[PDB]
Amino acid sequence: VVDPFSKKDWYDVKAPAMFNIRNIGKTLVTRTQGTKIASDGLKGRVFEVSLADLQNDEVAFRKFKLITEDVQGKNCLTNFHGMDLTRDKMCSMVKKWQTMIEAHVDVKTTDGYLLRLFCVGFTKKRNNQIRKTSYAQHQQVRQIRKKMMEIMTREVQTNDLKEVVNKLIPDSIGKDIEKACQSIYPLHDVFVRKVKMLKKPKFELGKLMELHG
Amino acid sequence: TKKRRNNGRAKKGRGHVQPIRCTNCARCVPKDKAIKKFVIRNIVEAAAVRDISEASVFDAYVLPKLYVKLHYCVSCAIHSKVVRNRSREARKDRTPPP
Amino acid sequence: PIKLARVTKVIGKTGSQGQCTQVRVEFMDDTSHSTIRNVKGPVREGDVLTLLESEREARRL
Amino acid sequence: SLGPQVAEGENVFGVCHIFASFNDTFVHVTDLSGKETICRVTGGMKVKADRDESSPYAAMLAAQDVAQRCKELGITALHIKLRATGGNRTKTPGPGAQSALRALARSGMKIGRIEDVTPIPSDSTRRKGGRRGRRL
RNA sequence: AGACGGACCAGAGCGAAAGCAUUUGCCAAGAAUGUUUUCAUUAAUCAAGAACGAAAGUCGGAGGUUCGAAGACGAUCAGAUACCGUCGUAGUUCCGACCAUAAACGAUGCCGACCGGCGAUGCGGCGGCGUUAUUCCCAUGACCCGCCGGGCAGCUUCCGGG
RNA sequence: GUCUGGCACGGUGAAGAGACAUGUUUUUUCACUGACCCGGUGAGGCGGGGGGGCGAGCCCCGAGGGGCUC
Ligand SMILES: [Mg+2]
Ligand SMILES: [Mg+2]
Ligand SMILES: [Mg+2]
Ligand SMILES: [Mg+2]
Ligand SMILES: [Mg+2]
Ligand SMILES: [Mg+2]
Ligand SMILES: [Mg+2]
Ligand SMILES: [Mg+2]
Repeated sequence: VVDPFSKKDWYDVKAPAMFNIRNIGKTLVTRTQGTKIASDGLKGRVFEVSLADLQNDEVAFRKFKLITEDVQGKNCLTNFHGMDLTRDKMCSMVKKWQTMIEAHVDVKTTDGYLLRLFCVGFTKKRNNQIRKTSYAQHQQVRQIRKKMMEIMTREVQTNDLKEVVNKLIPDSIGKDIEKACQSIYPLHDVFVRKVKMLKKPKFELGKLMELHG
Repeated sequence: TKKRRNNGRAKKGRGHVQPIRCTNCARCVPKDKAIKKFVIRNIVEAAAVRDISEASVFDAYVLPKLYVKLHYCVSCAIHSKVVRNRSREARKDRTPPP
Repeated sequence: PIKLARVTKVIGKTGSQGQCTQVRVEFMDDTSHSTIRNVKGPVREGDVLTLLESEREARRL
Repeated sequence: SLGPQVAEGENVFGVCHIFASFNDTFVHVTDLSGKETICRVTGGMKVKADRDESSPYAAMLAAQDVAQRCKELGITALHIKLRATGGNRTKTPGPGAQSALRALARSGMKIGRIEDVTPIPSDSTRRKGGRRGRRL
């Protein structure tokens, strides 16, 4: 019997232009036999990859998703699909004798991209503190959740996804949410977690290339 | 004969509490019984550390940990040799060891 | 993949009867690499073994 | 021409997808996407009896076989992704994870980015056993 | 598609008890504190009688992932119509009516006074050096230091009992 | 009576793959409508187009025009 790998082809994947390192690892496809074309069976893969290896000056505990959408000449040009945090870190933040806050939202950016955002924060222990606990009351928490949703909506209903990702990479959304709420409680540890993308418009090829150029 | 004053469970002023399930036993016990334990172990365990870090690709690669919460039965615990019986006066210490 | 190793120090007996013993060794070809193994018979510090399974990484028995 | 980008330093990434547990152990090399597979291997395909499937020995043999079939294609580096049974079970790794991983390194596969992946359900369905569990 | 609401979860809170945990919005109740407001003994406990009452269970509809009394098999066993493993019915889920039991335990009736200390924790009110806060100095927590009320508990003793 | 295979009524075009033997027809799939069939109506405003303009958003933009989406 013939080994089933001899009839395959190594292609390359290519990232957008918002990222410094645009050249990542490779993938492989089968050749064209009647129907079941390579480019079609190749369209839709999702390359989970960290962020340090795209920039090499940035944090390591984040992940981007980077679906592929089009192909031309053995190079698969991708688009944004999602964001995600890393678990070792998340479980590390969740500690005890303190309080944890969460929030979420849905918003539609300037284009037809609809996406669902998530946020998280932990209360703080002042450096002279003794009472061991650092809990909150339920009311002032409602303010903070409310304050999260305002800030995200304000930032996101203004821009179309080139600006937005350039905020996400050095996440300024949460650094500002920190700054706002420190007159209620401090919230030393804050992040944007997950940026799943619920709906997307059609494929406009001219939009993609000028983004990827 | 009350062997304990707490009755073995840190309720003190509720009426009812939720249950959990032993991680080994699989039985249904409250959350105030059911010994707790927390694991912050590494992933490679002190033996293959040198081998990896020399066969890596990065530069010294801080090498994450692994986090778990554990629940045990009272029965399954003593058999696991976590805790042990005590004498009368020493039952009254709420301190863990170093 | 037959190998050699000298002994460094003896840790303790083991087994159901106290017949096997725990030791620590270096492979006589590289000095940094090291393992711990179970042996049978009277074994003293200063010895040399003929290992076949070059790696087991045994533990308390 | 398997990864014909010949520079002798352009390392070729894959992922390994170790699923360890009791009674079994799997080693499933794939590409960056997890859609295309390269020599999935187990512990039951090597040993004879059924009560020694989940031993570190059978794990070590599997990786040696996988590494062989992997270096025959130009795949040099890997990312590791570890898994336990999860769901509503132990959700701690089994006694084949340590042994397999170490046998890849010492065979030579230039690894980076070892991480865990496991379900961790929030408060999912009722576990088997029946309120007193197995009373052996 | 239907269930469940992890870690944060504590000898922490609420409720007459049973019991109560994702977000938001709505509806109507309540304790404690604060009070130089008001009525003026209107109260405590209670046969008969009346509301509520875990799980199982019964009745009529909708639904039926997971688990699983019955039930069938494979093993261990001198034997096992059990402990173990695989399947799997009633039920477990919601809507509307029945029943009124539990180690329903603080195994400790309700009301009221009196009787020793200590450090904490949760709510409200009163104050004080200082730090941050925020955006230029204030009223918000956060701590720092005390006080007062009525709460869930805790350590110590020749109070005194047994 | 009923299930099923074949010939005729049976037309247009495009992709994929064959047996012989070095093109033949065959075929699986996609689409079309003009035979055929179905429903509705007192056979009552279908499609393109710009003479439309009450307006909007996308381009050039003499800010006046016309191009696109409606
Ligand atoms: Mg009770
Ligand atoms: Mg009565
Ligand atoms: Mg009931
Ligand atoms: Mg019922
Ligand atoms: Mg019924
Ligand atoms: Mg079953
Ligand atoms: Mg009774
Ligand atoms: Mg009684």
